[PDB]
Amino acid sequence: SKLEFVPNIQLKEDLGAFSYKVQLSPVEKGMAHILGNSIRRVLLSSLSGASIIKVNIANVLHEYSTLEDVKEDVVEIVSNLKKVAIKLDTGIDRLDLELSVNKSGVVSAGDFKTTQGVEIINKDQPIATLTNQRAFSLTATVSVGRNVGILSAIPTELERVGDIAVDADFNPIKRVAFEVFDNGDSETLEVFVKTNGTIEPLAAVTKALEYFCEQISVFVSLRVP
Amino acid sequence: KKKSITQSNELSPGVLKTVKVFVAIKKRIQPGDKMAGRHGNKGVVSRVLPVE
Repeated sequence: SKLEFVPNIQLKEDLGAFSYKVQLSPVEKGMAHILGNSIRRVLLSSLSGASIIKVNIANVLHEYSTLEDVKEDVVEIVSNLKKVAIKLDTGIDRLDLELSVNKSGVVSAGDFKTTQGVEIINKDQPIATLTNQRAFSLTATVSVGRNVGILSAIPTELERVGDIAVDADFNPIKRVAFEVFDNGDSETLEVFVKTNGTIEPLAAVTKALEYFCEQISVFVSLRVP
Repeated sequence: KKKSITQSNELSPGVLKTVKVFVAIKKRIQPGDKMAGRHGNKGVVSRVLPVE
């Protein structure tokens, strides 16, 4: 036949907020819907990320607490430390961020001390509001992991006295779709990915395919390892 | 703010001190909990499906 197509990955159409369109141009006329489904189902379930897993505010003992001059309660601050999109580097795997101010306005996500390796993606994410001038300090802990599901999870052991546990959403992908187009003797797979910002579309989709191939590679031998 | 009866009451004659303790917990929805809408339709949650 000599009609062996092997698809190549591309990044047509960078659109929207954090929305893109990956594309796999030469596909072998039947194998495209399989790849669309496997990509959509592995992106939305197996990708790893980083998030805040524990916080320690200074003059605060528990979560059902309150600070002076601050317009929020700790239950509402720990709720904003969940929308902070962080981007770790290669082999850190764990670290403690630090925040400390003495201003009199909206504290933001941009106010974390500049650690190397960390990078906050959404910088105008409100964290707290100080209505009068005062000193506001907290230490968030960042970790890597994936959404392993509700029951099985990590209990997030606490060490100091004011430690509060935050439950993280590690996956960076928010919404996937796909489509398949006809070319004649080949087809075009077209993926739509929407991320939070801490990963790029090509790297994401090739990580998905790496996972899927490592899964498929057990049926080529019918052997355990 | 301190003008009590040393217990803000008689403290149950025969009893010296009464101490109270408050405990708070957060509860997520799970299979078994009952849900409903404003139109007369109720039902019990059977499964939490993954999103894909």
